[PDB]
This record gives sequence, structure tokens and C-alpha cells, in this order.
Amino acid sequence: ASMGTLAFDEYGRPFLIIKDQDRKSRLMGLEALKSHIMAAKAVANTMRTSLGPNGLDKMMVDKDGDVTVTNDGATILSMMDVDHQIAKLMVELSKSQDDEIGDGTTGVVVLAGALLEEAEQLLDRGIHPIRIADGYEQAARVAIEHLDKISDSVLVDIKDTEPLIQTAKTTLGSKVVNSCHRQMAEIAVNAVLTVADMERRDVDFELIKVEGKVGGRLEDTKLIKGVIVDKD
Amino acid sequence: GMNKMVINHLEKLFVTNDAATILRELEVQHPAAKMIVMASHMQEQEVGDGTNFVLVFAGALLELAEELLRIGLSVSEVIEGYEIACRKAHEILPNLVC
Amino acid sequence: MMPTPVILLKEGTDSSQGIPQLVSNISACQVIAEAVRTTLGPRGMDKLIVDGRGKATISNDGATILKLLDVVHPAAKTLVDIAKSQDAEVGDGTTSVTLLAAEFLKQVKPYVEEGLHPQIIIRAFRTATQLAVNKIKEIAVTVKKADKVEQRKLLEKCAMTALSSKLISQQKAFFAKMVVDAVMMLDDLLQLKMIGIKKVQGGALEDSQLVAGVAFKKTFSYAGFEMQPKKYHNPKIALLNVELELKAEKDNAEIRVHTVEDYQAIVDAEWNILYDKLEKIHHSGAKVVLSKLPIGDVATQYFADRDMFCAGRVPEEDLKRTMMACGGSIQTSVNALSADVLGRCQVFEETQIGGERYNFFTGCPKAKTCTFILRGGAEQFMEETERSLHDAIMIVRRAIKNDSVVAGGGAIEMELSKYLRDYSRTIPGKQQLLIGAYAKALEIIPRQLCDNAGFDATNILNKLRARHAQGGTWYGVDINNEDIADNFEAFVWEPAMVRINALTAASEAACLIVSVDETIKNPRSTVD
Amino acid sequence: PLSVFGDRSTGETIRSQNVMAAASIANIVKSSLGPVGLDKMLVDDIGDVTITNDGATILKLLEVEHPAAKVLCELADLQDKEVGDGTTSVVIIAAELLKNADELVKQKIHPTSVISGYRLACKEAVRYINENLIVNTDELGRDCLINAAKTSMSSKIIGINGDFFANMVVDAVLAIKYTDIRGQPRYPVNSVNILKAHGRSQMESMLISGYALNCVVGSQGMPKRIVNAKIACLDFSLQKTKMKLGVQVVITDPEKLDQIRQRESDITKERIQKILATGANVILTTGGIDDMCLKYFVEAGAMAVRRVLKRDLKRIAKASGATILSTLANLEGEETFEAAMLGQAEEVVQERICDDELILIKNTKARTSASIILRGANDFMCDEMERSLHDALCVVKRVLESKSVVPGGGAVEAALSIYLENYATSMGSREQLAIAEFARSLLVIPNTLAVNAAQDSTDLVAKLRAFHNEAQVNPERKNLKWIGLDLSNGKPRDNKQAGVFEPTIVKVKSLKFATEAAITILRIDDLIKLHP
Amino acid sequence: LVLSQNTKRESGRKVQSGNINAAKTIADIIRTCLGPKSMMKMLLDPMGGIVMTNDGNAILREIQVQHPAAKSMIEISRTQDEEVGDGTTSVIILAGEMLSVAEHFLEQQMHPTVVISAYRKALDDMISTLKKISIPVDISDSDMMLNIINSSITTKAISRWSSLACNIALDAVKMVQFEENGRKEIDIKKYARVEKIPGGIIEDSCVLRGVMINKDVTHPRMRRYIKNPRIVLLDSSLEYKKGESQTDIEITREEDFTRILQMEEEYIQQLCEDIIQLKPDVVITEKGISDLAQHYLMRANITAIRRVRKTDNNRIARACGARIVSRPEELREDDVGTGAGLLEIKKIGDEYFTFITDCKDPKACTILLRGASKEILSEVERNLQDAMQVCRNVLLDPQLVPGGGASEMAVAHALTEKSKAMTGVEQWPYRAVAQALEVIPRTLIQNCGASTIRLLTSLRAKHTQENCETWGVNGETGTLVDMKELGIWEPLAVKLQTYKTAVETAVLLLRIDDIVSGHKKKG
Ligand SMILES: Nc1ncnc2c1ncn2[C@@H]1O[C@H](COP(=O)(O)OP(=O)(O)O)[C@@H](O)[C@H]1O
Ligand SMILES: Nc1ncnc2c1ncn2[C@@H]1O[C@H](COP(=O)(O)OP(=O)(O)O)[C@@H](O)[C@H]1O
Ligand SMILES: Nc1ncnc2c1ncn2[C@@H]1O[C@H](COP(=O)(O)OP(=O)(O)O)[C@@H](O)[C@H]1O
Ligand SMILES: [Mg+2]
Ligand SMILES: [Mg+2]
Ligand SMILES: [Mg+2]
Ligand SMILES: [Mg+2]
Ligand SMILES: [Mg+2]
Repeated sequence: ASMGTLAFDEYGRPFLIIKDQDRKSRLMGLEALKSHIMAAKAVANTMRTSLGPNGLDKMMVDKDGDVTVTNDGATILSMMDVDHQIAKLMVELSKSQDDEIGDGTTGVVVLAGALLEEAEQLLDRGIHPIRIADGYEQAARVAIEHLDKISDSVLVDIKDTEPLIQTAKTTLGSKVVNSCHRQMAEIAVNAVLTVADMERRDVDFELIKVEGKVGGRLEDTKLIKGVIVDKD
Repeated sequence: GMNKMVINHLEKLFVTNDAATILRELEVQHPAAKMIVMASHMQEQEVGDGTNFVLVFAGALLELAEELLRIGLSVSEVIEGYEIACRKAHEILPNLVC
Repeated sequence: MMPTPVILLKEGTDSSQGIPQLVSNISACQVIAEAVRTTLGPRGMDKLIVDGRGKATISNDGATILKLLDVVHPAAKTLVDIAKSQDAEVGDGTTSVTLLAAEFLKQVKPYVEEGLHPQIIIRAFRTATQLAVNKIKEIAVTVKKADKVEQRKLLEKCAMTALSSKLISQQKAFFAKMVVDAVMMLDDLLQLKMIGIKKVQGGALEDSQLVAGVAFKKTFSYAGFEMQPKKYHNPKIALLNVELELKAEKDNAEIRVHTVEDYQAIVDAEWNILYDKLEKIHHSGAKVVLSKLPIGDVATQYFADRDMFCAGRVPEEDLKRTMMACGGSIQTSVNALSADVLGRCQVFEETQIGGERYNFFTGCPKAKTCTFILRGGAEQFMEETERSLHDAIMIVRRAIKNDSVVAGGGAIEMELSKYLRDYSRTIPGKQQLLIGAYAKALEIIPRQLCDNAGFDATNILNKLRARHAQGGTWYGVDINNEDIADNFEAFVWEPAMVRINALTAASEAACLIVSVDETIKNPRSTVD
Repeated sequence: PLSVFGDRSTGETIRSQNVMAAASIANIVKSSLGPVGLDKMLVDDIGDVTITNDGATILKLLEVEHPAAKVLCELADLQDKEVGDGTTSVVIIAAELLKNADELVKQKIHPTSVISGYRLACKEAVRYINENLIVNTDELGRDCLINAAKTSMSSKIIGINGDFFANMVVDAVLAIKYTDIRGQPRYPVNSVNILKAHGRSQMESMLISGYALNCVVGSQGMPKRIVNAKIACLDFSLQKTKMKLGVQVVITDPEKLDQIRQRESDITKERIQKILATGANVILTTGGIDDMCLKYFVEAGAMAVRRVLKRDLKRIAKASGATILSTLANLEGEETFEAAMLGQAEEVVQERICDDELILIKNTKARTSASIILRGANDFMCDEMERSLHDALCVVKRVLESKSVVPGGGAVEAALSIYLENYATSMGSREQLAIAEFARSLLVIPNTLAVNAAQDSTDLVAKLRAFHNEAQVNPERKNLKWIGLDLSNGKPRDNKQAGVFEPTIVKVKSLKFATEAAITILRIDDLIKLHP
Repeated sequence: LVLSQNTKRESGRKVQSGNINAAKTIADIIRTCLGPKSMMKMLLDPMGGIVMTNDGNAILREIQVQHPAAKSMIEISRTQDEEVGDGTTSVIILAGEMLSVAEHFLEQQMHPTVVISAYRKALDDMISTLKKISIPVDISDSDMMLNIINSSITTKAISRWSSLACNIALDAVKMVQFEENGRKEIDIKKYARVEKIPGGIIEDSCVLRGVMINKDVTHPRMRRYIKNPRIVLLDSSLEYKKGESQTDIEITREEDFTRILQMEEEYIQQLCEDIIQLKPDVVITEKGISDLAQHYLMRANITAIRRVRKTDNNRIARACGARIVSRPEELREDDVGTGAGLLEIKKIGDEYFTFITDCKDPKACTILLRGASKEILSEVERNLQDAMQVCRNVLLDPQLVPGGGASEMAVAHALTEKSKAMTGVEQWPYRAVAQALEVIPRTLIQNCGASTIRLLTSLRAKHTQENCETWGVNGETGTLVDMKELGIWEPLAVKLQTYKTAVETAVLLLRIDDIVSGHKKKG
């Protein structure tokens, strides 16, 4: 279950195949699958507590002693100092969800952990993992089709921002700014709508400058329809 | 003849049945073997083939010389006889051309 | 042995000779094959290898896995070498070559232990390989119609077969169609550098797309870039190799003046040189400017004032793809920017893809290049997708070269094994055992397929042998139904020269391994 | 998750490791099989040298750490103990069975089916040997024993001198023959004293028509030769009498001390005259004899030997008719020694053998005994001669007890291979492969013989198998069952007429033991090795 | 890990080549120490002594080697020395030569078993030829005995004094000869002791007609010179000692202590009276003698010597015809040793030596060696041992064989002639091992300093004639001379043992192709 192979030939002569083969480990098949599933389950169970409006924050400390209190799953996993390769896969999955969408970086990790947890007891009953993956793909296609079916459309007009404000409030509910919830959602919506190509085109984020300064109160956060610079 | 895998001091792998290459990639340290290797390499440079012949003939000659020395012959007598026989062989060789 | 005060070889030289070292070589080859044994077939599995620096590589490609292994056994490295050779010449079958070679060696190991002279084994391998290659060329199915639809269907089926073992096998039809479309737009040389492959993190596989043109990432825009319009409906593209910024005229240039009027004239002359280059580019009529060399902020603002797009520091390969797609010419001097050397495309647009900005050149009707944009949840995910697409692209290229196909799933190897056994049944008998061992060793691939699928290999092999003996050429392993079926009718198609090269390389490796009798290992120099 | 403080191996890894260990053990001794086999030289890292060809001795001397390799080592030891010959063939066969069974298992054949097939194949091979391949020794005579001994001593240091060594072995074995109850003649080997002494050539080895002691007379004053020996075997020391732990001597009158001290030795004196008065000439005792009793024997002109080994004394008493006496006590509470306790021999001599002396009790009456003095060039040669001689004695004993022999030189293995290959098609569906692999594994012995002969094994074994197939197919060619291998000329040869025999029990026990060992090792698919 | 970490295994052609090379090296060590012109070697004893000798066994015994083939060769040397006492260098040289000529064939594709079978057939023919070319010896003729001993010792350092050493060895062997109860024995080991006193001159060495021991009288009053002593030999102590039983005493009266001491004295007196009853003149005992016993013996005018070793007492018993007794109460007239004709305790150097050296018909003797130093006397003792061993060998077997390489060449020629009717594959090894016997004349010529090739060719041509089996090489002049006029001869037993032992050494080392080492004794 480790050290690779230790044979030294059946004639007594030295038998060296891989460089530094005595100092290298190796896992085989089902035991490796169980170890990976357990690591992913640990990561997902760590993440799942920070899910929802009542989710609690994770208070991250980097190698230099800087402290980051956060609820964003991608931010937590990026700063997490993992060594297991499957944990790195979880981190990269959360970062990919952040890059593509920007929200839901915690739901993906929990969902993947649950999927692997069920796959564990499915493998215990003697199902090939490729069959489990195929079934998961089929069920995911079914779920995506159902999501399209039960989807609802909202107006993205500037004259009526109520659905947009509600969506931003739903996104911000789980964060610490829920004290200033409606104001912060309104400023986010106005910031996006002011700078955007209206013909369903892209929104250039580098035209929105997010600058923070200590002091005052969180309620003093405001949207400036211009530029603020750290110059005099 | 069978090929030989030879790993030189730089871990470059040579697999061949060419005597000159095998001798080149071997870390020969005994200086008499060094002289025989130089003879083989000189044969390779002059002609390009027959290096294994050179090595085998030198080994056989030296073993039979050792036998002659053991039975009582002096080194000088063995050397003189070897030179005479080499001259005779070089004289005979043109007549063997087919 | 005696101390021999003066030793012949350098101290520490290790020598192994005779049958035991040959048996050890065979065992090492078996070990090497075992490391990639489970990555074969639609039920194959991936291997994760971590290097010294901690970076992991997840791959199903046999050649990649073997390369990531630090094999130091002189006989075992031959399997890695032949896998790399198969990857280079064909691009698919890197897993099959190692299995075939190791199985040949394992089959002839008992005869080696009996003191059989290796030359007979080598001659038997050569004869069997020649017969097998001739049989493959004889029974390979080719269609002489020059029909575009049938050729495209054959290409798609071959791509699907080459793709139905990787993590993108669930979308194998989709990527096979993309690969066929991309290859058919290459002109005559089928150069790989003309098929761009961009990996953008985040997004499903179905979000990956093939661009009928060229696309590349945004390249370090300077200030004032955001005022440039990011969409054009009929732009002319100026492909340049020019540094458009204020700089010293020459590295060894020196200006000597003794009057302030000359000083002002010199600064105005530098500005006028830059503005003359920019004015020539503007009056060329182009709307999109791409340069291999950096483009300064002054040039960026100048182009923004004219409602023009600029992008400096574009990689050379991307510029070549843009030239082959839009149809212009890369210019080192802007002194003659005639309409002949200007690219042209239907639509240019900058769009955001997964947190990154990409410039799109679409609508080129005479484009000879492509651009794959791949989406995934991890960088190793995209790496493995790129490797699988590379395998498919190589297969489609070889199929373009010649449309000679054989049925996969081990059907071809059952036919070859039956033919070789029938041939061996009609020879005096010393070569008969060796050729029969070769034919039996040819059964490893379907057996490995059954083992990977979790089947019972013995019953499937017996049924396949009975079916082939009693009539039937393209019967192989049916993975979904846990049975056997006519794989040609199931469209499990492979180019014939894939198996031809696999057999040739495996036989050559086996002969080379068997031919060796003594291994000499000189001590390391400067172990440090 | 297991949290077991040790290393765990499971699946194909442990099976391959066990097969590798067994193959290594087999390959260690594969080069010492058959007449063209060669001996091995073992050094005991202190300078001790052991030159031997016996597989059991080699495996017993070696240091083995893997449990699977151990299993084969005590397999060879058990084969040596229960048979005495074939301690290398059993190891080779067991390893080949393990190798082919592991190949079958790797082919996804369940190990239980392989075990069942191996059991069936072993039973059928034993039955085929018993009813087809045995030759009764009644119609062969003493030549059968001579040929069996010569075959046993091939591949040994005394192989070429077999023409004389076999005669010596047969004579000794027939000499030590005795009959017990139920009328079964038993041949108690290990009652033949084997004495080793370097010196003259091998051909000067002597077979004593009596018994040989590795002891000398206690005193130079005693004669070194008595014609009409009246042997008195004793099991008590003849020393000055000492009171036991529970008895003390306390003196209150000084006049008694001299009498006490005088009787202290007069007791043993009186015992000596009681022994000698009956006419005894040779006195043998397991205990020591002090100076005074040695002088007592010197004056009487008798021979006295001290510190005689108990087994040698028992053999001498049995052969000469003497009775071991641990004490001189009759049923009347007296000290006595009757003449009926005396053994007789035609001569007792202390001969000189290469700067050393040993006692020869020649031509004992009432029973015929035997002993062998082996003359070699040095100690290692004598030790190897002793081991080979013991092998030959065991083979002759097996032949004389079980009166059936089988042809040698791989004839039995080839016949069984052909028969089992034919028979596998009639039994089961998956154990058929196991029976076929058993048949193939049985072919390693002729292959090893041919390989050791530096000859083409493939064509020779093919010819042998063709001969046996013709024998098993054509009813009128059944005389080809005895076709074996002629290692000198490298050709098939009728070994029955060539005089290459061996006991049937050797093959039967070797097959059974190898099958059981292979089955035992084949059931391991998981290994847990706790740290010490 | 199957075998241990320290288990080293090597096999193949390398093992055979290494074994043969090790045997050749062992032979080369003592090559120059053969023949009348051999030169001596200095061996430094690890305990600190110096061994200066040219004896093959003495040289090889002090060599510590690691290669097991060398150990086998050393054991061969020891076996040859023990069995016959001569020809120790010859057997080593012959074994090396046969192993070399066997390596020649092993380099080709010949299996070792064929070489071994050819070697055994050749050995049988060698024995037959030696028994054929032998000549009888009349043991009653002392001149032939002396000449045989001289030819035995002419190659040693004692050759300068040949007549004296020959007479000493012959007399010692003849007088130690014994026969009892129909059994004949010689027993140079137990009796015929060699005792060396450094100093004096070698010509003063002689064999005494009796036994000499390094002992003195227990007290000055007894006589140091007795003409015709009646010697009584004892084994037990002559002093009061404890018994084996637990024998505590309890004293409650006044006179019991004095009575106990007086009884001790009375017991000593009773033992002394029992000894005196035989009227002896000398009392020799294994153990101590109490002073009171000495006084009681002196009152009867008896010389007493105590603490004599058992071997010396046995030698005295053989010499003077006495019997060792343990209980003086049972001392009979037969046990009294009469036959010694003189007993004398004289001072040599600064030590006292007891002489009993006028015995009539003595069956034991001592050889008194006087010389320059201890190492010279050790070498002289070794040479005398060789002489006595040769004397007893030729006295048991009266067959004799020509020396100086004549027998080697004769047997080689006979075997070569027999090899012409083989027509098999064994003829080549048979002829090679036949011609391997030429190494003895070859090394004799090499040590002599003459031309090896020319002399050997002349000898080989000479041996092809009809009657030339006695033609050898004059080892001190390098000329072909008939050995029936030179006078060099060897006992047939020595040659037979040498040939057999060399051939079987070659067979034993040829039977081996695999070497494993490093394992513990496991016991
Ligand atoms: N649909 C299928 N059914 C059965 N076998 C298949 C199918 N698709 C591919 N194979 C088999 O998979 C093997 C190729 O596996 P893969 O690892 O992708 O490449 P390689 O040739 O390097 O092993 C081929 O031998 C082929 O016979
Ligand atoms: N003269 C001979 N010719 C052919 N084969 C022989 C001869 N003598 C013995 N054999 C065979 O050689 C095989 C190996 O015997 P050997 O290894 O010496 O005994 P063990 O197995 O006790 O070590 C035996 O099975 C026997 O049949
Ligand atoms: N005077 C002589 N001339 C020639 N040869 C002699 C003479 N004396 C002895 N030899 C030979 O020398 C050999 C004895 O050599 P030696 O030094 O005694 O060796 P080792 O002690 O082993 O016998 C004998 O074989 C004998 O034939
Ligand atoms: Mg959210
Ligand atoms: Mg050439
Ligand atoms: Mg593939
Ligand atoms: Mg045997
Ligand atoms: Mg001598």
C-alpha cells in the first residue's frame, strides 16, 4: 500500500526501476478512492457551516499573521493551506465557480462533497466508478433541464430596479453587510447599471473602482458617479 | 553476438554489439587493457571494422604467451616467435584472397 | 574472484550477465506495463502523479504517465521510448504499445528460462510482426468513393472512438464534431500550430467552443485603452511587428546639439516620427491594430481618439493564426501599408469569458486556422481535455492522410491472433511455439478491456475466439452490454496504421530487450 | 483509518511478492538437480565452509526472512525427514505450482477453483503412478537395489564411485535388517554408525562387519586387542563412592575415620571384582572411570572405555547380546553381576586411522551390525560423503520396505503431464485450467535436468512428451512409459533397462507435500506486518 | 527481502575461475620450497613467535586466508601431513596444476562432470602404474633404511648432518616398535618424545636408551645417581587429603585433636611402608608428595620425584618395563620396574634433568636435541618428525618408488600411452591430468636453476625408451641421472597418498559452481 514495489529480484540481484522508488508512496484503486472521498467530505463539511443567511464566518490567518474574517467560500479555500491533492481540486473548483459566476462558491463545494459521500456507499456495493459518473451526468442533465423549465424571467430595465434589488439583497443576505442590506444592494445595482453595455453585452468590471477607507461607519458607504483618488 | 546495455558515467545508455563502442564506454582502469583498447581504437580509425577481432586475437596471443612463459620459454623468445609468425601470416594472407 | 590489486574496470562497476538479467528485464517491463494497465478502454481510470515540486498531473494518456515516471531501469526505459515514439508518429495507442510489448516478453519468458537461444525468439517476432502487418493492410476496410459526407462521418466516428476513454467521453460526439470541423479547415499541411487551444478556467464542457477564426487573451493594455470601441462590424486589421512608442531612435544613437532651437527641433522630431508612424497606420484604413512589439500609451490614446483598437505584445503564434484566418501579412515597416497586407474579418469583438477578456476575430470565410476555447473547473481538467483533444486531432489528421479503418475493441487483434495461430499450425515446430506465444500475447488488449470494465475476461475471450474461428472479422468487446458484438457495425473504428505502428514498435522493443544479455553500469561521476 | 501499527499488503501485490519469494528459493537450488548438477559452497561468515549438494541442507543453513520462503524451507525439511530423498524436487515443484497458480489467479480465476483443481490433479497423479508407473522389485533382485542406490548417489560427490559405494550401502542395509511382530522386515537406518576420517582415497572407505566406536581405551596399560571379547555394557560411573546429598558423615570417635575413607573406595573396588570375576574382557560405560578403577582393569588385562555415547552403547549391547546395567542390583537386594549379561564378539581392536585411533568391535554374535568409515581428502569432503551416504541409505531402505520403484530421469513427470493434460478435459469447467497448469508445472523437473546439462531443453522435452503421448495413445506401445532422459548423451532413453530407478514413495510424498504447500501459500491475499 | 541483508551470492563461471585461481595462488606460495635446493621462509606468529622453515605444512598452517578454496587447500596440506608425514608441498603443487589444466577445459564447453570422471579414471591408472613400477625393500638391511631416510631428509635444513639424523630416526623408530596380543604398533606420537635443550652443538644430539624428564629430586638428601634402580610408578598422591563425602568432625575431648593429627601421620607412614615393602629405589608419581612421606622414603633410602606429567610417566613405564599403580596397598612385584640400567639427575645449563638412559630392551625413547637456538631446534624437530614418519611408512609397507621426478614422468608416459585407445571425449582431460604430473620435475629444475624447457624435453624423450622408469632429474646439478645410481627413492605409500589427495582435491573444487556467504551459524 506504499513504497511502490520492494522485490529486489528473484535471483538476488538489485532491482531498481524508478528513481528514488524506496521513498515514493502509491495508492491503488478503491483505497485511493476512499481516501479522496474522505478528504473531499472533510472539506465540504468544513464549508457547509458557512452556507445561508445564518452561516458563520471563517477567520483566516495567512503565513504572515494577517487576519481575514470572511464568508466567501472561494476566499476561504484560496487562503486555506492544504496539501491533499483532492483538497486542491476543491479549491480550484470553488475558484472556477467564483470566476465564472461570482456567487455560489460555497454551494459547489458542499454539493460535490455530498455527491462523493453518496458515491462512497455506492462503490461499497460494487458499482464501477465510471457507472456512477455516468449516472451523475445523466441526473445533472435532468436537473439542468428542470431548472430551465421552472425558471422565471425578470425585467432588467433601468426604470424598474425592484427585481434587481431583490436579487442583490438575496446575494448579500449571507454576508456581514446585511445590516446595511438594502442600501448596499441599491448601490451595487446602480453601479452595475450605470456602467454596462445595454445590448445584453459585457459589464466591464475595471470601470467600477472599489475603494475602502477606515473610519466612519459602514452605513456611510456610498456610490460616487465619478472618480475618487488618493491624491490632493 | 548479443547486444550489451552500457551505462556510462553520465547515465547515457548505450546498447550495441560494436566492440569499439563498448570499450569506449567502459571505464577501463588497468593500463595493459588500456593499451589493448588503444590498439582496438586504432583499428577502428584505420579500417572501421574488426575491433573485436583485434581484441580477441590479442587476448588469445597473451594467454598462449603466458602458457609459453610457464613452460619455460623466455619473453624475448616468445616475442621473436610471435613476430616471425606474424610476418609469415602477412605473407600467406594475399594467397587466401578468393 | 580474487582482490586483483590492479583491477580492470573502475571500482563500483556493476555487471549482470546471463538468463537472470534477462528475466529481470522482463519483470521490469511487466512492472512498467502495470503502471498504465488500468488506463485502457472506455472503463479506464486516470492516474495522478505528483512531482518533486508538489504540482500534480492527472492524465489518462499512456505516454504522459510513462514520461512523468522517473524510470531508470535500462530495459524498462525502452517501453517509455516506444510509447513516446507511438505518440509522435500516430498520437494514439500509447497505452497499447506498452501492454503489447510487456505481454510479448511475459509470454516468451518461460522459453527464455528454458535456455532457448534469443535469436530464434527475435526471428519469430520479426516474422510474426511482418505477417500481422500484412494481414492488417489486407483486411483493413477502405471506401473508394471520395464522398464528402461519408468521409466526414468516418472522421467523426474515428474521433469518437479515440475520445471514448477520457473524462470528456460523456460529450464525445460534441468534441468529435469540433475536432473534425477544425481539421477540415486546415489547408494542406495540417500543422498543429494552426489550431489554437485556449484554456479558460470556470464553465462546463458544453460551454467550450470552436472559433471560426482566432481568439487570444487581452495583453496588458495601457491607459486610455477603455475609450477604444470594442466591437466592429467590418474591420480591417493591420498586423504589425513594430514598437509604437516614444523611445531612442537607435541603441547606439547619439544626438549632439549646441543650440536650444536644435533641442526643440529634436524633441519635435521624435514626436513627429511617432506621429508619422501612427498617421500612416491610421490612413491605411485599418480599424484594428495588432503588434508583436509593445504599443505605448501615447499610441493607445492616439488610436482611441480615432475610435480605433490596438493590442500590443501579441504572441507570435497568435499573430500567425490571425494572419492565416483574416488573410493579411505581418509588416515590420508601416511605410507601405497597402490594402493587400491588411487583414479582414466580419466581426471583431472583445468579450469576457470566465473572468478574463478575450479578443474574437470571427466571420473569416477563407480562414485556414482555428481556436479551441476550453472550459473547466480546474487547470488539470483543462490540461486533460487538451490532451484528449490532441489525441483526437492527431487521429483525424492520420485519417485524412488515408481512410483505412479497422474495428476496435480487440476485434482486429482477435482476427490477427486467429490468423497467426493458423499460420503457426503449419510450420515444423520450434518457431511454432514462439508464433503461438505471439498470437496468445495479442489477446492482452481485449482481456485488459474486460478486466477494466469489471467483466469476466475468460468467458468473453472464449466467446470471441469461438466467433472469430467460426466466421466473423470485426467482433470485439461490447462494454455496455457486457458481451461481444460486431464492433464495425458499432462504429468502434480505428485507423489501420495505428495498430500497424503499435505492433511494429512493440515487436521492435521486445526484440531489442531480448537481444541484450549483459548490463554494465559504470559508477556515477561527481555524485555531489 | 485502520490505525494498525504495521505495514499492510493486499491484492495482487502480496500474491506476487509470495510468488517471488518462492521462485527465489527455488532458483537458489535449481542448479543442484540431477547428475549434471553441481555442488554449492556455503560460508558461515566466521570462515566455516560447508560444501553440499543436498537441497534440504542448503535451505536449512540459509537465513530466510520471508514467511513464504520459510514455508518451502521447512517443506524441504519435512521431505527429508519423512523420505530422505528428493528434497530439491519437492521445492522446485512447489514453486512452479505456486507460479502457475498465481498466473491463473491473475487471469481472474478464483483461487478456490485453482485449489480444487490442484487437489484433483494430485489425487489423479498419485492414482496414475500407483496403477501405471510402478515396477515390482521382486523380479529384479539385488540389481534393483544396486541401481536405486546408484541413481540416488548420482549428482553427489560419490557419484562416479557408485559401482562400489552402492555395493557397500546395500551390504550395510541388509546387515542391519531385522524383523518385528506381524512379519514386517524393518530396516532401522541411523543404526549404521558413519565415521569420517580424512586420509586415503574414497575407494579406501571400509564397511565394518560389526560396530565402530569413536573412543579409545582409558589407560595405555590395557591391551589394545582382545580375541574372545566378553563385552560388559554399563550405564554407571566407576569412581570413588560418594554419599548422596541426604547423607552426612559425622565423626565423634577418631578411630572410625580411616575405615570410612577406606570403604569409600573399597565399595567401587568390590564392584570391580564383581564385574571382572565373571570373565569379562571389554567393559564399556557411559560414565567416567577414575584412575584407580583404570588400574584395576589394567591389572586384569581387560579393556575399559569411558564416556561411551548412549546410542552407541545401546547399539553395541543389542548387536552383541549384552544388557545395559544402570546398577548392580538384583531382585534380592544384593550386588551381583551374572555371566548372562555379557555380550560376545569375535574380536575387539583399537585401530589407527590417520593419526587417530578408534575401537572396532568386529563380528558381534547373536546379531549382525554394520558401520562405515569414510575416507576423504579433507573434512568438507567427508561431510558431503556422509550426507550423500545417508541419502543412499534412506533410498535403499525405502526400496526394501515399499517394494515398488518408478523410472527416473523425468519419465514419471512427463507421463503424469500427458495424462493430466488429457484428463483435465473430463472434469469441471474452470478447475480444468487448474489441472492443466498442474500438468505443465510437473514438467519443470526434466526441463531443469536438461538446462543443467547445458543442452536444448525444449526439443528434448518435446521428444519425451511425444514418446509418452504415443505410449498413452497406442495400447501396443505401452513399453514407452519408461522413456526418460539420458543426461550424458542428451537423448531420450528407456530408464527401466538403463537402471535409473527411485522409490515410489519419493514421488508420492513429494507430490502431496508440494501440493499442500502450494495450497497453503495460495490462500494468502492479505498480509499485515506489525512493527517490532 | 527474502534472504538476509548480509547474504552474498555469486555463481557461474566466475566462481570456478576464482576457486581455481585461489588454489593456484596457494600453490604459488610454497612453490620454491620443494627439492634439495629449496630455501627457507620466515613466518611471524601472531602471538609473537617466529617460525623459520621450508616444510609445506608448517608454512601453510600459519597462513590465514578468506577464500574458502584456500581453506580447502590448507586442509589438504594438513591431511597429507597427518596421513604420511611427507610430500606436503608436492600434493599442493599437484592439486594446483590439475586445477589449472581443468580450468583450461572449463573455459570451453565441457561440463565439469566429464572432467571429474576423466580425473578419477586417470587416478586409477596412476595408482596402477605406481604399484607396477615399485620395488621391494629388505627391512633387515639397515643400509637401505638409512638411505631411504637420507633421501627423505636431504631436502631439509638437517641435511648437513645426515648420518646422525638418519641413525637417530632409525633407532628411535625401531626401539619404539611394539607388539602385544597379536597387534603391531609404532606410535611415534605418544612415545619417542623429542625434547630440545637450546645450546651446545647439534652433533651432540642423540637418542637416549630411555626417557629424560625435566625434574629434580624433591629434597637434596636422596641420591642423584643410582646404578640399577628398581623404579615404582604411582598415580595417586602420597599425602593426606579430604574424601568425597561430607565428613565433618565434632571434637569434645581434649586429646581428639592430637589423635586426629597423629592418625594423619600414621596414614602417611602406612602408605610409605606399603611402598617400601617392595624394596624399590626410585618412586615416580603423577602428583605431589608430602614432606613426611619424603622423610619416610629417605629412611628406606629411596629417591622420589613428584608432579610428573602423565605422558612422561607412560613413557617411563614403557622404557623401564613398569606399571603405573594408584593404590600402594596393591603394589605387586610385577609392577616394580626392573630393566633400567642407570638413573642420573645431572645439571644442564641452570636446570636439573632426570635421566633413565640405560634400559635393556626399552619400548620408549627420548630424542635429545641440542642446537643454536629454539627456532633452529624446532626446525630440527620437524625434520626428525618427517624422518620418523618416512621410516615408519616404509617399515609398514616395504614398497619403494624412484624419486626426483622419475615416478612422475613414468606415470605420465604410461597414462599418455593408455590414452591412445580412448577415442572418446574424456581422452583430452585424461591426457591433460596425466601431463600435469610433469610439474614436479619442472619445479625441481626451476629450483635447481637450470633450463626447464630443454631438461624437461630431454627427460620426456628419455622416458619413451623401453626401460627408463627410474630416470629423474638431479635436483642439485640440473642433469638427467638414473635414480638407481643416484640413490633417491621414496616410499610407495607417500606417492600414493599424494596422488590420491591431489586428484580428490581437484575433484572437490571442480564439483562447485555456486558460493553463498554471510549467514550466521544459527546455533
Ligand atoms: N466503444 C468502445 N467499445 C469497446 N472498446 C473500445 C471502444 N472505444 C475504444 N475502445 C478500445 O479502447 C482502446 C484504446 O484505449 P485508449 O486508452 O483510449 O488509447 P490507447 O490505444 O492508448 O489505449 C482501443 O484498443 C479500443 O479497442
Ligand atoms: N543416471 C541418471 N540419469 C538420468 N536422470 C537421473 C539419473 N540419476 C538421477 N536422475 C534424476 O535426477 C533427478 C534429481 O535427483 P537429485 O536432485 O540428485 O535428488 P534430490 O532431489 O534428492 O536432490 C531425480 O528425479 C532423478 O530422477
Ligand atoms: N637429491 C635429489 N635430487 C633430485 N630430486 C630429489 C632429491 N632429493 C629429493 N628429491 C625430490 O624432491 C621431492 C621432495 O621434496 P620436498 O622438499 O621433500 O617436498 P615435501 O616436503 O613436500 O616432500 C621428492 O619427490 C624427491 O623425488
Ligand atoms: Mg451567495
Ligand atoms: Mg565487424
Ligand atoms: Mg486511444
Ligand atoms: Mg536425490
Ligand atoms: Mg618432503
